[PDB]
Amino acid sequence: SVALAPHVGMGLDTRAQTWMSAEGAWRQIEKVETWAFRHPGFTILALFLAHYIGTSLTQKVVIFILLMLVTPSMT
Amino acid sequence: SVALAPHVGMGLDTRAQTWMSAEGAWRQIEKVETWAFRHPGFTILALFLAHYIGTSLTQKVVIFILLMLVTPSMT
Amino acid sequence: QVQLVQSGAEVKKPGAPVKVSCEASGYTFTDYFIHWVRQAPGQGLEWMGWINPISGGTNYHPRFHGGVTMTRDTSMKVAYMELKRLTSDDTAVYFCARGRDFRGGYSQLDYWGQGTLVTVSS
Amino acid sequence: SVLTQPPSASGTPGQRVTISCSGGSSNIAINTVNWYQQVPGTAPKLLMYSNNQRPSGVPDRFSGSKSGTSASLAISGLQSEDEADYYCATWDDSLKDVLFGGGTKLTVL
Amino acid sequence: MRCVGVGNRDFVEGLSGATWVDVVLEHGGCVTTMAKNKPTLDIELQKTEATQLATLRKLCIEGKITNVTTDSRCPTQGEAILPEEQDQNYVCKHTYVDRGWGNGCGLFGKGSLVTCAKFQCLELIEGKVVQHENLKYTVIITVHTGDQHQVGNETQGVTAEITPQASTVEAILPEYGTLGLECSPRTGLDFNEMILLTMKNKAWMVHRQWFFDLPLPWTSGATTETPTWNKKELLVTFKNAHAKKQEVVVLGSQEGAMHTALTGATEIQTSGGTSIFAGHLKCRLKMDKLELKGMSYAMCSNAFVLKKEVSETQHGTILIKVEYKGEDAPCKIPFSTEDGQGKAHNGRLITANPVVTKKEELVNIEAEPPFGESNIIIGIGDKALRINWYKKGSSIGKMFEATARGARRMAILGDTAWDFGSVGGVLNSLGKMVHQIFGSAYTALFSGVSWIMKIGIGVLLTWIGLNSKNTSMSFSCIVIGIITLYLGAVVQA
Amino acid sequence: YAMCSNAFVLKKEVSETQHGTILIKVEYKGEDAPCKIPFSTEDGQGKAHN
Ligand SMILES: *[C@@H]1O[C@H](CO)[C@@H](O[C@@H]2O[C@H](CO)[C@@H](O[C@@H]3O[C@H](CO)[C@@H](O)[C@H](O)[C@@H]3O)[C@H](O)[C@H]2NC(C)=O)[C@H](O)[C@H]1NC(C)=O
Ligand SMILES: *[C@@H]1O[C@H](CO)[C@@H](O[C@@H]2O[C@H](CO)[C@@H](O[C@@H]3O[C@H](CO)[C@@H](O)[C@H](O)[C@@H]3O)[C@H](O)[C@H]2NC(C)=O)[C@H](O)[C@H]1NC(C)=O
Ligand SMILES: *[C@@H]1O[C@H](CO)[C@@H](O[C@@H]2O[C@H](CO)[C@@H](O)[C@H](O)[C@H]2NC(C)=O)[C@H](O)[C@H]1NC(C)=O
Ligand SMILES: *[C@@H]1O[C@H](CO)[C@@H](O[C@@H]2O[C@H](CO)[C@@H](O)[C@H](O)[C@H]2NC(C)=O)[C@H](O)[C@H]1NC(C)=O
Repeated sequence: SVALAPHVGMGLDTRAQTWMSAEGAWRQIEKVETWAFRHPGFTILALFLAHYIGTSLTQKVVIFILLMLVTPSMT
Repeated sequence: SVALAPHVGMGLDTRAQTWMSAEGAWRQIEKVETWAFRHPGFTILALFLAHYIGTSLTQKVVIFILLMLVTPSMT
Repeated sequence: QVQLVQSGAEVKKPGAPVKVSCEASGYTFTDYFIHWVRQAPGQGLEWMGWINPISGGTNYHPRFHGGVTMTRDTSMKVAYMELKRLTSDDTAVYFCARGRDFRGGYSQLDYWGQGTLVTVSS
Repeated sequence: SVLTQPPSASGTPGQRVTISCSGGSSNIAINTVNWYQQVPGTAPKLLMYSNNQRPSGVPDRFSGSKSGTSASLAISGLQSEDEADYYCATWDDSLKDVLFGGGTKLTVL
Repeated sequence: MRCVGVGNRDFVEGLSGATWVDVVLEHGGCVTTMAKNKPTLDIELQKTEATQLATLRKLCIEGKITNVTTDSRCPTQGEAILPEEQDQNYVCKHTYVDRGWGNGCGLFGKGSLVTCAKFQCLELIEGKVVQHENLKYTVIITVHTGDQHQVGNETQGVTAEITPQASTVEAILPEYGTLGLECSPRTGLDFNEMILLTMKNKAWMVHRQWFFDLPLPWTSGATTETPTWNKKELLVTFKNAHAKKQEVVVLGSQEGAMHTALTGATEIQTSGGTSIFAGHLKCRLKMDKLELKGMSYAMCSNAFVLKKEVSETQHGTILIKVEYKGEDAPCKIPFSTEDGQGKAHNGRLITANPVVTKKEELVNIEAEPPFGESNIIIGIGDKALRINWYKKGSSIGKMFEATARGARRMAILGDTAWDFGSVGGVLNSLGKMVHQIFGSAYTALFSGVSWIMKIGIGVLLTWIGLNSKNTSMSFSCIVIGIITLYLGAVVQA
Repeated sequence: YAMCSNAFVLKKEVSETQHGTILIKVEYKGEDAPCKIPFSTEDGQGKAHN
């Protein structure tokens, strides 16, 4: 719907506090955490995918973070 | 609730048509596509980030696709 | 024909709950509000809350929130209302009115009830 | 914000009656005004079922309109039956409640 | 004196050779321009009144269905049309339904079915384009004159209206001459790309492209009853009961989802005139014709008494509220700051010239005493007032907070932040050009990236720079990553 | 003709052509009708006639 495309990142920043800054600052992180907490098994799956696609440790952690971020937000 | 967490991932499913299946099937991909069209520079940024972290073409492609899927969705 | 008829005139002493009722018939009850307006003797009209009988949600006036309760009871098409602790000041006649769901119909009331007058004295 | 209206009166010959409600920028300015007639001792009647729209009867003796923050009920000539208590009601958004006018005792003179 | 205790004021100590000093004015912030001899004054932008808005692209956030009619046909009989399909107020969708014996016709298969339903908007929201001609800026110029009721007063001050047309107004100060401000209102908010959508009594500034992108049924906004809504299928959902039949649903009110959608757009007050409270504009203000009232006044011999206890501003500047006891209606307050257990002059006077206008009223003298112990003297005689005061501060800490404030300004104004106090040096021009090019490239990349994603991308860039052998690329990645960390940590305002 | 000695007033907001060129609509409030319009383009922070 319209709520999935928030007005975040558009270059209209000013000194005045924006509408729902406090809530909308952390709604996305709260969603990701609650999804990663209600579905623990995907942590195991993402660890497996990162281990078998990430040659170096930095690549492994980048892949793991991106997998644990995209899936809650692609729900 | 907020649209950020739709009831699409639960294991419960049946023969009958789910509520707003037709729209919700492609709603997220439509949002990602329209965000990508609106802001094309991040395509260049994601290309650079994938090229400087992915040794193998599989690694570069997976990082690029995950990074282009996260930013429109995590916004 | 659609009309709203009240419970009938009631009298009670201060500090006694009273349950004023409003009968609805002739139309689809769930599709319109009951705006439960109030009018003191020889005073200006004062709206005090409406309920959505399709769901039971209640929008009390800020003054009357907590002091009054309203129940839909859609089985008998009877929009009840109660006063928690009736005081000497709150003597008036309580009309029940029908309003539309949308914004343009929030503040338009047709087919009012006659109004249950409640007298409060010791 | 609370919308207000004064009590008025006019003679039996219907020159003009100007009965006005002046609300805030949240109640009147964005919501349709609704006018109510109350003959004393009787339940109020919906004089206007929308802005400048009549449900039934009494044409050209009851005709309203709102311009900006204020609303009014105009006339082309009153009659003896037009003596009652009038109320303008709008749905406020800031207060999120239905506001009724302070009352007005229009008397045929 | 209007901008005292504002909490976002930042001084402009230096005046140029040609006596014009350039300031960027923000609504929340303040600017107290000083000078060698000109009367100091705190210009502050009140608001940006926008008038004659032209509504366009009304949007439905709710709906209603009323009529719903269905007509279905048999397999290999074609699609099943309705006479209401051609109407411009009906929304409907084709669906296949399995039919056969016991259902209307002999042949077995899947038959077409259509359910068309009228659409009514109920509540709606309208985006209003701001007419750039009618956009108006009002800016107050209060002068530090030491009025008794001026220490934090928001009312006192002479307003100067600024519009894209006739953007240079010489504000007439009461007795300080004319301050000719030459402000540039076309480099402020790019209002050509912002349209003011209004839901009920609330309005917001939203990027116009985003407003056009958000999916909701819309019409021309030509104040016509019963309009036709293009793309009205977004507020109706058609669901199949397995495969037997077809049903329409109005999908409820999208008002809360619209409140969530504009979760980063700054809010406007639409009560009365559509007054916009966010924003900024640049002002090159000329102090050529300012006259210091009291330059010709004499000193005063009689003693001074302070009515209320001395307080400290958030920016460390002391502020004195003192009443004259003499018989001299015009006066010039003597003022010397003595260092601890010694004699010196190391404390500035933030108010340009303190003058007693009347003995009946009392003057508000403001000052910036030096760090540490200090002694401040008001009177000139042997019975002079002694205001002992100690300033908790470190000049290194002041430098750090000044750099922090400058970074905050740079993270918002961007290209024009280099013009906040530009005296006119050639170094500032080069810095502004470099910043403008880099910022254009940066906002080309990071546009539409959320704050958490900005933090992530910046951390990733910093890590890449820390693990890159090529020194040029390492330095570039480190700098861009640090800047991105800062932006993502400050962006969501 | 000579040069105008009186002020000008904008009657329609300036707008930018697709080719970067501005258009200006002014009305001259003065008595010497046949005249010339003085026109100097002061750059930003400098009086360079660019
Ligand atoms: C929340 O705000 C509302 C107003 O927006 C408060 O309603 C107020 O309720 C008191 C109850 O005593 C009213 O006082 C009464 O006023 C009438 C006026 O004729 C007087 O005759 C009575 O003796 C009594 O003093 C008051 O008028 C009313 N305010 C209004 C209608 O504007 C409500 O109490 C607030 N909730 C709280 C404080 O918890
Ligand atoms: C901001 O500035 C305004 C105006 O400069 C201040 O309003 C002023 O308030 C004072 C007292 O509060 C008024 O003084 C009056 O003097 C007469 C003289 O006899 C006395 O009888 C009155 O009782 C009163 O003391 C003064 O007239 C008034 N000026 C106006 C309204 O223009 C205001 O106090 C300042 N501060 C704030 C926070 O607004
Ligand atoms: C759609 O439904 C409305 C009512 O829901 C129909 O309105 C009818 O209008 C006629 C006169 O035009 C009245 O005599 C009927 O009483 C109305 N119906 C009801 C239920 O009150 C309307 O005809 C329907 N069709 C269209 C195309 O609007
Ligand atoms: C399904 O069965 C019902 C009854 O078993 C059928 O209804 C009967 O129809 C015949 C002829 O139309 C009547 O003479 C009977 O009286 C009906 N019985 C009833 C109504 O109980 C019906 O026609 C069958 N087919 C469908 C498609 O419903």
